[PDB]
Amino acid sequence: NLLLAFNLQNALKVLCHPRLHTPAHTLNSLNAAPAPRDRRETYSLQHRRPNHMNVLVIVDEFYDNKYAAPVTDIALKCGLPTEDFLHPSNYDLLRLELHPLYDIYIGRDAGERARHRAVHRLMVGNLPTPLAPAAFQEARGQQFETATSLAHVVDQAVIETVQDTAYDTAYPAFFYVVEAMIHGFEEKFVMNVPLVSLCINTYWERSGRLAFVNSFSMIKFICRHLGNNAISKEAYSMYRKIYGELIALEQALMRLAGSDVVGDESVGQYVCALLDPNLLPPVAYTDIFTHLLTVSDRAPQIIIGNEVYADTLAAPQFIERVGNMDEMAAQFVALYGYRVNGDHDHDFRLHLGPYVDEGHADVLEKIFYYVFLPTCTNAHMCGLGVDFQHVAQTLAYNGPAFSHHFTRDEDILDNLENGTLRDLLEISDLRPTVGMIRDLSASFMTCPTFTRAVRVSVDNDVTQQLAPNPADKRTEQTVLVNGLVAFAFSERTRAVTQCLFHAIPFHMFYGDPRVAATMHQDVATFVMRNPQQRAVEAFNRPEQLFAEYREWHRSPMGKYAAECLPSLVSISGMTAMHIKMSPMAYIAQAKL
Amino acid sequence: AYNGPAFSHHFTRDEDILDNLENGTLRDLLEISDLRPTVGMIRDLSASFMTCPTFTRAVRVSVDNDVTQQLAPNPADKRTEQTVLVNGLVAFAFSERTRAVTQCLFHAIPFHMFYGDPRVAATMHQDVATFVMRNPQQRAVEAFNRPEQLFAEYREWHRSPMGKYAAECLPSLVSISGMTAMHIKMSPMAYIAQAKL
Amino acid sequence: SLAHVVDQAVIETVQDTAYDTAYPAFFYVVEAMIHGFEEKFVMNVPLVSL
Amino acid sequence: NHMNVLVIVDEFYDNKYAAPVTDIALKCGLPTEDFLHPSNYDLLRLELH
Amino acid sequence: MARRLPKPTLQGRLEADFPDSPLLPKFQELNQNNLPNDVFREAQRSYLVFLTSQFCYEEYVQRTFGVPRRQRAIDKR
Amino acid sequence: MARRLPKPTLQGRLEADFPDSPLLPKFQELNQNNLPNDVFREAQRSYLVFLTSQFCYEEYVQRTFGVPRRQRAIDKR
Amino acid sequence: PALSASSRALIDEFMSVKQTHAPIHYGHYIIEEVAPVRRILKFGNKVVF
Amino acid sequence: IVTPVTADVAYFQKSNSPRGRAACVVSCENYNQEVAEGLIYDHSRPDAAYEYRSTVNPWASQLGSLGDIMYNSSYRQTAVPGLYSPCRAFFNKEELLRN
Amino acid sequence: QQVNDYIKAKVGAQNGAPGLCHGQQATCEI
Repeated sequence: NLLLAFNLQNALKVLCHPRLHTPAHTLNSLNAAPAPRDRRETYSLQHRRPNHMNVLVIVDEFYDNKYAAPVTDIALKCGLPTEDFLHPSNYDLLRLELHPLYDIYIGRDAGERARHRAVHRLMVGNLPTPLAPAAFQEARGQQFETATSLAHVVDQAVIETVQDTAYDTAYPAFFYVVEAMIHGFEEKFVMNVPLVSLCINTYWERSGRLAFVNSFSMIKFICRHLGNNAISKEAYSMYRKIYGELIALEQALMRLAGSDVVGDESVGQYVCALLDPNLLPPVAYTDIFTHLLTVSDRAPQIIIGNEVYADTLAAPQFIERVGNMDEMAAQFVALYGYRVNGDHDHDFRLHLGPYVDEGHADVLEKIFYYVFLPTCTNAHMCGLGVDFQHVAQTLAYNGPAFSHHFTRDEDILDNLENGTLRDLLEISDLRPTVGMIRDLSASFMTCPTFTRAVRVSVDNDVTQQLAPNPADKRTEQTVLVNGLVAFAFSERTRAVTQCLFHAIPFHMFYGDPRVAATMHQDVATFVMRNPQQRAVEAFNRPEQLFAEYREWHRSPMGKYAAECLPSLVSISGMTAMHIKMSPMAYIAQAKL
Repeated sequence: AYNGPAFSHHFTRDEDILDNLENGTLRDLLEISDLRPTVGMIRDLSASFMTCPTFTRAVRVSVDNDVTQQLAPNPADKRTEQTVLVNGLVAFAFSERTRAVTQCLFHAIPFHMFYGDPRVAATMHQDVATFVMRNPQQRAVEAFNRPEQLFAEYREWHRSPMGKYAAECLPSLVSISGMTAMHIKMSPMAYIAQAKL
Repeated sequence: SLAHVVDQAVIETVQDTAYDTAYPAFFYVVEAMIHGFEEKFVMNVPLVSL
Repeated sequence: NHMNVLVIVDEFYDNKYAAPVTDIALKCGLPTEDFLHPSNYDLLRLELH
Repeated sequence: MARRLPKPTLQGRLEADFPDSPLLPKFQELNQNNLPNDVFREAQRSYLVFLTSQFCYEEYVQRTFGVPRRQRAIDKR
Repeated sequence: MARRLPKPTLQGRLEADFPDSPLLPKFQELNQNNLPNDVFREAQRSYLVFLTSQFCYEEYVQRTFGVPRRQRAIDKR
Repeated sequence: PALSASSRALIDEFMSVKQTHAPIHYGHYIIEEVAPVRRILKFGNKVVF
Repeated sequence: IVTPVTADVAYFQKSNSPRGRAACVVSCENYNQEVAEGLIYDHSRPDAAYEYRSTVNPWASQLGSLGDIMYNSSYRQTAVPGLYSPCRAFFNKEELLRN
Repeated sequence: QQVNDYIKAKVGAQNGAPGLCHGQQATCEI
């Protein structure tokens, strides 16, 4: 008659054994079974690699003439409730959930005998909803926050403001043009401070919404420099609180991992996916890849189109370092001539800037891109590709640029000829000065030519690398180079803006049928043909860009984010939902 | 002093400085704050250089402990020591642009548990910033490592648990009373005083 | 039986000054120029006020 | 020996490759029920007085 | 197999309309022995864009210097 | 100095180019005899700082002295 | 163990109602006697045994 | 005997030894001083009364801890003789070992 | 190898027990 407790740790002697995290025995007992499956779905099984570097042809050909579109297995498993799941009229889905950690799937029957492949479930949140519904993980995130004593800087008003921006559809496409041309350099940002100052002032005074919340780079730069007299303050408090919360999430995540370390490295790498270095943010403007190759012990194979990448030594032969604009004072003409004399299709070389160690381990970029954005916006965003030469031609070939007569400081709209920039400025309801367009056309010298897409392949941790087949030891991820994410567009906007931009399906949080059908005519046709596609999970992206199995964030993370509530409780939920389900993560969960 | 308007007699005391200031640390230093001080005020500020002291320094004070806590076999342990910064000032976290501007004028010292802060010291040092980047687990304030010359943790009045409680508890009216009542000596005298109260 | 003189509002104000990234660094300069002298602070009253 | 403190700090943090974590900064990390556990005996061995 | 972009609508013959510019002499050396007229005009507009961008950056560079001491020394007396 | 913070960015040729000031006749006394151009210029710069500090303090002292009552009594005649 | 109650209120309630008394309140606790000699407690006019 | 503020109330609710560890030496094999010492004074292994924990108040359980200093027999050897000590019967090594 | 050894250290993996207060221990499975 002693009251004995039995917590997680006391049983840990059986949970951290590698017998638990191995799919070899599951795969044996499965493969040997008769009656293979008779439904070996093939969609999104593995990535397909292109020869042509252009993504516009990829998206066009993939959505050009489309028909009945398949939906993946996990997107179906995460749709049923628990009680409807366990009912034995949905059996083929139960039949493929033998093991909690390994998500298993069957290949195409033709070509070889029946075989099944298991891919590891990287994080807690990829556990399907009928086995861990949304409310469970909401409460678990609340519990985590109470454990680490994290104090929310962000107030709900700033989140409601972010969301009211996310559902604007009256968003100025010109603020988007500027945000696209800057592409994350300090010097060009300091070149154009009065431009964005006027922009933020007008967008915060005409309506109660704040612009430029899209790219993490503009947020960092505004908090870093324009904290001064930038705008009418009231708006600066928003950016203050945003960056403060971005740092407080890392305060908590560091407090989760112990002070104790494995060897030279700490243990914080293995417990949360955000803290791990091998994860890459979707929008990249600096040289992150080669730095990753320098830091990654596990073979971090990069794929640029058809061309592989595995060595720091080939750094010149595949990556063109974009010089600092001043150092390039002499090399402008050769760069410009390369556009007319160089075939950008299948270039297989990347134009990137020199890397800057922020001094944070890039945790902030991952936290803003993976937790804050999909929660505060219900994940309604896409990637965007741009043709920068059209942007230059719209900006520089304008009337006020050439005429030596026109003064430096005037309302361009009075002297503006009929051209697409007129319509853009009018729909963006902002009247800019001549100096600002001069500075924008000046920023052309550095800017890249087109936007590019890259694949990363990182081996898992040594704690979960136990697997039968080497292909499963890899984990795949997509990275955007020289591009930006976008909110929903308008229809009247997509008359002068289609002249410059195009839509991209992306990471689950940044893949959305609403936005992509808004931008593309063809994706709109596709969604109208098949309305069930409205959901973020059932959307079909080109395998050349997206593979639903072999990713960090599976479908259920996106499904939860679709119904995510804008409170900070759900922010805690999305934060804690990034734990890796590795034994050394179970130990840290036991400690707290 | 190298301002020019402060140096030149031809210019008026009352007029603002920015109107004739040149590209240097002063232009950016005022562009950071967007403050408009007058020439006379900057001249009077520069006038403090008559008795302006030398480099800021660190001095280590060591006292014996209380008679109620003297009992221990080693004479080395009965002392407690602390480090005072002379002619320097404590400071908050710096921004990046402001540290790039200010690295001409200010340098960091993590020297006490409440003031040895990794996120504040990270901006003022590039070397400490990289040192934390190699080991992110170090960023907790309790486990941060300061130089032996600036303090040794055991030979100190405050301790890592109190700084840790400072890291945990939110700013509030109860917390002031908490830290107040926390500074109670552990001696029979405190036992008697608390038994009274 | 102590009574505090401070609200939670002023405490939030001090915390907010602590988390100021755009804290004007020149302020330190002014403090560094006084470095805790009475008369020298009396010299610079009209600038500390500004 | 030298009283120049800037050299002191820069000499400490210049090329530091190993960071030692003190003893008491380990105890304040563990909570109570985890502290008493017999999986952690190094730290508890020295909690006599 | 790559689509470029639809195109922006834009006003033509702008440089030939505007009489005076430093850009015209450096611009004249834009030869076309092979390219058709409309491709030539796409290339020409691109070339003007580059020239204007060069002029604008050089303008900002001459903006950078600020004010020296000598000019205030001369004028303030 | 075993180490020191890098020199703060400043203008050049201050003492000679812009002004001709009552400090210069006193300032001219110091000489460069042994020191190289760089260290001589730096010490020169420090000495000019010190003279400016003296001048500012000395003028502020008489700024502080106050207003005479007799000059205000002469306000009539 | 012997009878220990951290406040008067728990001891009043335990004198009144033997079965359903709260063994642990918000912040005050109580330990009920489990001893070889059972002892009859008499408080005022109410008796617990 | 001083005691951490995080001692569980349930531990004092049930009859137990005040040391914080089970001290039932009859259980071990007879005449094994090493095994008896490993039962009484060790913290490498959790006590026999509660496996999940090792000791409720380590300030009295381990060798040379505060309670051991106060109430061990012949360790003082200088206290006044003639005064009974209720805690002596619990903390004394020779008496614990004679069972 | 060191990851395995650290997991082995934290988990409590490996005798006899000196004294048994209750009786024969009964294994538990999860």
